[PDB]
Amino acid sequence: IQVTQSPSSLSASVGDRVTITCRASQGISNYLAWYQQKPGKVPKLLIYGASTLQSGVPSRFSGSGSGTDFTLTISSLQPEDFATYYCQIYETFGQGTKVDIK
Amino acid sequence: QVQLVQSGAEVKKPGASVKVSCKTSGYTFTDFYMHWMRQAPGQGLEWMGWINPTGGGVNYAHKFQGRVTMTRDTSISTAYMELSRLTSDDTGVYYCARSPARELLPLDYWGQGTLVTV
Amino acid sequence: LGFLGAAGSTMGAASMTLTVQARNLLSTVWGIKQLQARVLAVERYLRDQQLLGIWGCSGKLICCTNVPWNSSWSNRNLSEIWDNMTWLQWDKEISNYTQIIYGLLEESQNQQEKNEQDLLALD
Amino acid sequence: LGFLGAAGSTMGAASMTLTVQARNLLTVWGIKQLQARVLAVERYLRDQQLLGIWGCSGKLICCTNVPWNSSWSNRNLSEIWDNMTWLQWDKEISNYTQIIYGLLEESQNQQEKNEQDLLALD
Amino acid sequence: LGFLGAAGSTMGAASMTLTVQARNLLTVWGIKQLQARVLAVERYLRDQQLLGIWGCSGKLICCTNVPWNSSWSNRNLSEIWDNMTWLQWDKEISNYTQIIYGLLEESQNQQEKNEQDLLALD
Amino acid sequence: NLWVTVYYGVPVWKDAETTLFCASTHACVPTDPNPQEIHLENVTEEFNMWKNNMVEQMHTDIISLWDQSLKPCVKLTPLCVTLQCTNVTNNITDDMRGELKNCSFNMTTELRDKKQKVYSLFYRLDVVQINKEYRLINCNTSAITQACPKVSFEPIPIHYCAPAGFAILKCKDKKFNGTGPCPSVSTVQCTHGIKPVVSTQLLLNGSLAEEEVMIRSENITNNAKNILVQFNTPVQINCTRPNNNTRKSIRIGPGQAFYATGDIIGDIRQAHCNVSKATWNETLGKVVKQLRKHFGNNTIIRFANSSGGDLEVTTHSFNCGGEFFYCNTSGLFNSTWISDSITLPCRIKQIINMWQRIGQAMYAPPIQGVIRCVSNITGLILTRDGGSTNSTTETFRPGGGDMRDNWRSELYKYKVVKIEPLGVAPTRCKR
Amino acid sequence: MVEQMHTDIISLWDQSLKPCVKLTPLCVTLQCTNVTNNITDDMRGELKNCSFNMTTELRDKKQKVYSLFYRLDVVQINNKEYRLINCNTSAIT
Ligand SMILES: *[C@@H]1O[C@H](CO)[C@@H](O[C@@H]2O[C@H](CO)[C@@H](O[C@@H]3O[C@H](CO)[C@@H](O)[C@H](O)[C@@H]3O)[C@H](O)[C@H]2NC(C)=O)[C@H](O)[C@H]1NC(C)=O
Ligand SMILES: *[C@@H]1O[C@H](CO)[C@@H](O[C@@H]2O[C@H](CO)[C@@H](O)[C@H](O)[C@H]2NC(C)=O)[C@H](O)[C@H]1NC(C)=O
Ligand SMILES: *[C@@H]1O[C@H](CO)[C@@H](O[C@@H]2O[C@H](CO)[C@@H](O)[C@H](O)[C@H]2NC(C)=O)[C@H](O)[C@H]1NC(C)=O
Ligand SMILES: *[C@@H]1O[C@H](CO)[C@@H](O[C@@H]2O[C@H](CO)[C@@H](O)[C@H](O)[C@H]2NC(C)=O)[C@H](O)[C@H]1NC(C)=O
Ligand SMILES: *[C@@H]1O[C@H](CO)[C@@H](O[C@@H]2O[C@H](CO)[C@@H](O)[C@H](O)[C@H]2NC(C)=O)[C@H](O)[C@H]1NC(C)=O
Ligand SMILES: *[C@@H]1O[C@H](CO)[C@@H](O)[C@H](O)[C@H]1NC(C)=O
Ligand SMILES: *[C@@H]1O[C@H](CO)[C@@H](O)[C@H](O)[C@H]1NC(C)=O
Ligand SMILES: *[C@@H]1O[C@H](CO)[C@@H](O)[C@H](O)[C@H]1NC(C)=O
Ligand SMILES: *[C@@H]1O[C@H](CO)[C@@H](O)[C@H](O)[C@H]1NC(C)=O
Ligand SMILES: *[C@@H]1O[C@H](CO)[C@@H](O)[C@H](O)[C@H]1NC(C)=O
Ligand SMILES: *[C@@H]1O[C@H](CO)[C@@H](O)[C@H](O)[C@H]1NC(C)=O
Ligand SMILES: *[C@@H]1O[C@H](CO)[C@@H](O)[C@H](O)[C@H]1NC(C)=O
Ligand SMILES: *[C@@H]1O[C@H](CO)[C@@H](O)[C@H](O)[C@H]1NC(C)=O
Ligand SMILES: *[C@@H]1O[C@H](CO)[C@@H](O)[C@H](O)[C@H]1NC(C)=O
Ligand SMILES: *[C@@H]1O[C@H](CO)[C@@H](O)[C@H](O)[C@H]1NC(C)=O
Ligand SMILES: *[C@@H]1O[C@H](CO)[C@@H](O)[C@H](O)[C@H]1NC(C)=O
Ligand SMILES: *[C@@H]1O[C@H](CO)[C@@H](O)[C@H](O)[C@H]1NC(C)=O
Ligand SMILES: *[C@@H]1O[C@H](CO)[C@@H](O)[C@H](O)[C@H]1NC(C)=O
Ligand SMILES: *[C@@H]1O[C@H](CO)[C@@H](O)[C@H](O)[C@H]1NC(C)=O
Ligand SMILES: *[C@@H]1O[C@H](CO)[C@@H](O)[C@H](O)[C@H]1NC(C)=O
Ligand SMILES: *[C@@H]1O[C@H](CO)[C@@H](O)[C@H](O)[C@H]1NC(C)=O
Ligand SMILES: *[C@@H]1O[C@H](CO)[C@@H](O)[C@H](O)[C@H]1NC(C)=O
Ligand SMILES: *[C@@H]1O[C@H](CO)[C@@H](O)[C@H](O)[C@H]1NC(C)=O
Ligand SMILES: *[C@@H]1O[C@H](CO)[C@@H](O)[C@H](O)[C@H]1NC(C)=O
Ligand SMILES: *[C@@H]1O[C@H](CO)[C@@H](O)[C@H](O)[C@H]1NC(C)=O
Ligand SMILES: *[C@@H]1O[C@H](CO)[C@@H](O)[C@H](O)[C@H]1NC(C)=O
Repeated sequence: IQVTQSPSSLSASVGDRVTITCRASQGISNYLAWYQQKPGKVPKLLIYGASTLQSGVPSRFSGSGSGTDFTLTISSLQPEDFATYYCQIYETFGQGTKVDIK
Repeated sequence: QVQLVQSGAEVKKPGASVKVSCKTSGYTFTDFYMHWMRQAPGQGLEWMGWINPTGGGVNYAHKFQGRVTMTRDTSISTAYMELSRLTSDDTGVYYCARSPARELLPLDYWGQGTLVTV
Repeated sequence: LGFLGAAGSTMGAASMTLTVQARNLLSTVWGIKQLQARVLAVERYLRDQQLLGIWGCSGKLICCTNVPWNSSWSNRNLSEIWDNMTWLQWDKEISNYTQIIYGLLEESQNQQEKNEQDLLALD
Repeated sequence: LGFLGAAGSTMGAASMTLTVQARNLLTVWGIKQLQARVLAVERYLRDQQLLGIWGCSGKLICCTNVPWNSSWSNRNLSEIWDNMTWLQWDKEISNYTQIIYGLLEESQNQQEKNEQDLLALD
Repeated sequence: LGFLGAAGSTMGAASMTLTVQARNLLTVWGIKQLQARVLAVERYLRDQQLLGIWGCSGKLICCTNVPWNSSWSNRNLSEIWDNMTWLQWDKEISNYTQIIYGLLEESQNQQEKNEQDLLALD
Repeated sequence: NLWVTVYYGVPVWKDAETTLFCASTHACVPTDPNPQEIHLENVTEEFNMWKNNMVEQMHTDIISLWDQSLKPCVKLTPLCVTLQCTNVTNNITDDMRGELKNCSFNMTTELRDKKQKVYSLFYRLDVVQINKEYRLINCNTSAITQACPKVSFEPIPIHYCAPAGFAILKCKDKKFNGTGPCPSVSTVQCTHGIKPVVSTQLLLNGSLAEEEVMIRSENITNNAKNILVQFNTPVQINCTRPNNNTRKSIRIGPGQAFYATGDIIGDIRQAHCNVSKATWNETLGKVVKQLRKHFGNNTIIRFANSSGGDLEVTTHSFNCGGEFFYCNTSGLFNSTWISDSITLPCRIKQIINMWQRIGQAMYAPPIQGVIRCVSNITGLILTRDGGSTNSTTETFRPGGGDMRDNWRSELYKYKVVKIEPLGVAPTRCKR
Repeated sequence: MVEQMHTDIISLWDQSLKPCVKLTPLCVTLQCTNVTNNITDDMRGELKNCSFNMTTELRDKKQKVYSLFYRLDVVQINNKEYRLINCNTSAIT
């Protein structure tokens, strides 16, 4: 299952709308999950089941989409929020993406 | 509470066999399948495999078939993995993750993290 | 008299006192024994009650119908049935045809309720 | 108002809200639970049959031919239906309840027989 | 035909097959068999009581005195009763059922008191 | 104008969950010879064989049945003693090189002041070397009980029925891929025969696909749902225990008679299984042709033996003439397909942690004389390897273990629904 | 009525027997002797004075205790060694 993250690199500032997508091969419906891995620390789960989000997750993090293309979006951004993010599909983990201040 | 402790950092030389452990506490061990994951330094996180803690069912991926072998121990509530015939590319970080039932997307909660130097 | 007082009486006298019977139809492994005994009793009563109500005869004990009485079942004029016979012998006599009686009663009630709704359809 | 709400209210007031009180009428732990449930079912069936042999089947309210007797209550109708609660009424006539039931059942049986005879009058 | 014989058929062809469906509503295992049987009897009794508080007791068919608010449905008689299945109908009016039931009960109550007044007139 | 009317006893149903009851234990209500199958017409009903609750209910029922069958039997708690073992070397072949091990031990008698000295021939998998001293496998994890010799427990047809106010809906469509709107539907008073077979990696006996092989999966392509493969036609299989074995009684107290192996009569050989190679080849060809639909008409396919785990899942595990056979299916699932009789060695056990539970280990008594088991193989339980492999051969391996899936191989055509017989509608009738 | 009454009485018997101590420990070798202490010629060798080891409150301590049994209830082994008649057949409560 081909997975193409987008954008590979991204620079964003505090408190702005930031969206990240991943292209799939065919349709997988809600079947999708996104995770975060702050450098050094263990990866943690952000979104699963397509839009469905994890417990204890601030509502600023929200994902959705359909077909081959979905999007995880954040509006508010506190300094801990930016990190490496990973889209995931089946046994076809995303390459990841880089999020940095400004 | 739900705690997934993982083995300590291990250092080694090529050609031997390396073993890692992931101990769980706080939940019904047999209910949730366990995926093992690996990421090379500064790379993506490739999926090592998955194990069923109800009958010992396991599935690997060819990328890493015939070299890996993982089993379970229900008494102490733990999952063990081993890798033989290592290659220098295999140096990197390994992780244990938890998925409900016979499902594979939601990798809720995670281990401390092990590093292996080939 | 009391329970089954007119067990062997003539048909009319027994029919005059149908209420006592109607009342008397209703009242740790011995626990489940009594539970299944009572639920079987309740189920039998409710099955009989529904079998009456499907004929429009619920709410009554002496319910009249409009099935023509095919003489093939029995040709005994009313004198013997209602003055010279008991319920047991009679039930023995029409045991072989009671199912057909039930079916004809179903059909007749269905036609009658449909005709009643049709009459009410008029403005 | 809801369950038992008119219990302390006037007779006339409570006589308008019968349905709200009628619909709410109906390993050892499962044993006691099933015993209680079957008891409740059998009690509702008690009442349903007892109304059925009174010609009052399926009506929460029903008039019958049996006449009142001043011995049972020397009570003016306004007092009964606009001044005195249901509980006090059940308490007052608790003695004479059985004779009322017997007379009522006899009247219903006589009514059924008369109805049957009239239907055949052709 | 039989049980659920005309479930997918047109509306009227099912309308005269009600008797079969109406009739066919009646340790490790003994307790569970008891639980299932008593659940069935409770369900039947609840249905019978719901019919009885609407005055339709003992009749599979019945008629009521509530106007049909077209908000619940606007389909004319031919469309419903010649080109539709019962499952589709229950799907269509699912939300409004409760409201209907309430109105039905209320109508019966009003009607009933009216009847009593007529039986009170000398 | 239009007026409401209430219709009682109306053909309307909704999905629901409730208890069912058998038909055919000492408590089953006998069935009847009238399999009344009222063919519902112009109907189309959604099905999800992966979430029909009754399969789990059936599973739970079976579990409880097993427990109640075992409780009034001897508990071999005194049997957990040190075993002075010797590897058997009498007429033993080069295939079974020291599996049976005849072990002396002291055993309690009717008078616990006295004792005795008895023997046995426990198989290797049940005995572990404590340090020449051995112990039975379960003596540190869980207690041990024995099956009562009376019951010859085996597949007995157990029909199912719904309790007086619920309906059972079939799906007569012969291409039912397990999920979606089934076009042809028909109800039944009770289910047909379902043998409660216990088998992993190979669904022994049961119902076969009517027209063609079928592949069922809640999601074919997510490598985590146990794929079921229902065969169009059966595959004959013959499993055999050819060692002439005897049985002896040992008094373990006031009336507790433990049935122990005494000695093997005549020669000793490996207990093996056979399957017609040609028919198996044709059926697996059929299976891969069907799989080409879901995985494309230009994909290589690979079949490789089980990937590991417990003994019960790594091998075909099942029952045969009272004994428990563990056949190694690596000799079948070894092939590759591009766009005579196979023989299976099998081991035997006497201590079984059936239903993959912890705390209840059952001792299966031996059975006098050789044992034969002829059966129809009806379907497989597979899993896709994965590895993504760009575009490459996708590898399939036998799975199983979770016995519930086997129940789903016979409870997929069915569903349970609840009747809502009090409907309403508008009509021109006024009170 | 008779069959179901018989079954009910059997089950009552079993239920009443159930909440009572199990008496496996008497399944032990019995050292028994005749009794001729103010005996009659009629009761010759019908009662037997038996003794045996027995458990205690604490599992380590064993007590040598004696009681009197009836000949119909006891069987010889193959001296003066004896056992309960039912001990070879089934449990005892
Ligand atoms: C699948 O169905 C077949 C066919 O019924 C089953 O074969 C049956 O196997 C049992 C033992 O497991 C046999 O029982 C024994 O048979 C003879 C009867 O004379 C005798 O040795 C014993 O008294 C005992 O009853 C049974 O006969 C045999 N049936 C046939 C027709 O050969 C098979 O076991 C089933 N598969 C599974 C996994 O259960
Ligand atoms: C299973 O297949 C094997 C291999 O063909 C059979 O082994 C032969 O069995 C026959 C008797 O059936 C012997 O006479 C031959 O000597 C065996 N030949 C070998 C091992 O090469 C075996 O019998 C079959 N078992 C069955 C049908 O139960
Ligand atoms: C299993 O054994 C049975 C006999 O017990 C074999 O049945 C024969 O099968 C052939 C086809 O292979 C039929 O033509 C014969 O009529 C059958 N004979 C009998 C006596 O039933 C069966 O072939 C054996 N299976 C294998 C794989 O060898
Ligand atoms: C299951 O049977 C297969 C087929 O006989 C076994 O595979 C052989 O195993 C032997 C012994 O380890 C090896 O020498 C061979 O090279 C294996 N052959 C192949 C083609 O792989 C297998 O070992 C058996 N498995 C078990 C667990 O007994
Ligand atoms: C599955 O097949 C593999 C080969 O793909 C078998 O590997 C053998 O394993 C045994 C030990 O069980 C070794 O002694 C052999 O050397 C292995 N053979 C080869 C050719 O590598 C394995 O036995 C099989 N496993 C099962 C059935 O569980
Ligand atoms: C029985 O028959 C005789 C007929 O005269 C009569 O004395 C009696 O009343 C009858 N009664 C009953 C209850 O059978
Ligand atoms: C009456 O029943 C007989 C059989 O008992 C049948 O032959 C006859 O046709 C029936 N007549 C009717 C219903 O008029
Ligand atoms: C009834 O019929 C019988 C013959 O079956 C006859 O003796 C008797 O007189 C009849 N009675 C009447 C009232 O017609
Ligand atoms: C209680 O009684 C008073 C008069 O004493 C009346 O005003 C009031 O409405 C009654 N309340 C109810 C709930 O009936
Ligand atoms: C009224 O009751 C009294 C007392 O029981 C009784 O004597 C009298 O006959 C009764 N009158 C009526 C008409 O019921
Ligand atoms: C009813 O009877 C009582 C008795 O004292 C009398 O005072 C009262 O006026 C009467 N009430 C009516 C007719 O409403
Ligand atoms: C009811 O019965 C008791 C007991 O006989 C009697 O003393 C009492 O007066 C009666 N009560 C009424 C309210 O009539
Ligand atoms: C099914 O639909 C067809 C038209 O497609 C109609 O002719 C037929 O009567 C319907 N069958 C039933 C049983 O309603
Ligand atoms: C209930 O209302 C919702 C929202 O409009 C609608 O989706 C559904 O179909 C309605 N169901 C009915 C009227 O049965
Ligand atoms: C029996 O012999 C086999 C084969 O040499 C050996 O592996 C095993 O350890 C021996 N067992 C005992 C108990 O001596
Ligand atoms: C195992 O050892 C016992 C020791 O007495 C012997 O009787 C028995 O024959 C041996 N078994 C075999 C199969 O040689
Ligand atoms: C039986 O018990 C004795 C001690 O009473 C012990 O020495 C002997 O080894 C035991 N027998 C076996 C076969 O272990
Ligand atoms: C029991 O012994 C077995 C021998 O393999 C071992 O695997 C297991 O951990 C032991 N269990 C305990 C609770 O000591
Ligand atoms: C099952 O088949 C139906 C009908 O073609 C289809 O809609 C559905 O997607 C299929 N399900 C799967 C899991 O392939
Ligand atoms: C095996 O298939 C045959 C095919 O004729 C069938 O008759 C037989 O019943 C099947 N046996 C079993 C045990 O399922
Ligand atoms: C997986 O199956 C579920 C349940 O039918 C469905 O929602 C989903 O779309 C399926 N996905 C596939 C076939 O890729
Ligand atoms: C039989 O198996 C072989 C294994 O190579 C395969 O090529 C062949 O296609 C199979 N038979 C048929 C008729 O296809
Ligand atoms: C496995 O399959 C190969 C062909 O891929 C064959 O040569 C070999 O004999 C098979 N091994 C077995 C049955 O052990
Ligand atoms: C096993 O050997 C004994 C020797 O008497 C014989 O009775 C029995 O039939 C044999 N079993 C078989 C299956 O040949
Ligand atoms: C009690 O145990 C002793 C050994 O401690 C034994 O010699 C004796 O036989 C037992 N008691 C009797 C009465 O035999
Ligand atoms: C035990 O031995 C006694 C000796 O009298 C005998 O009566 C009894 O039947 C034996 N037990 C069994 C189970 O046969």
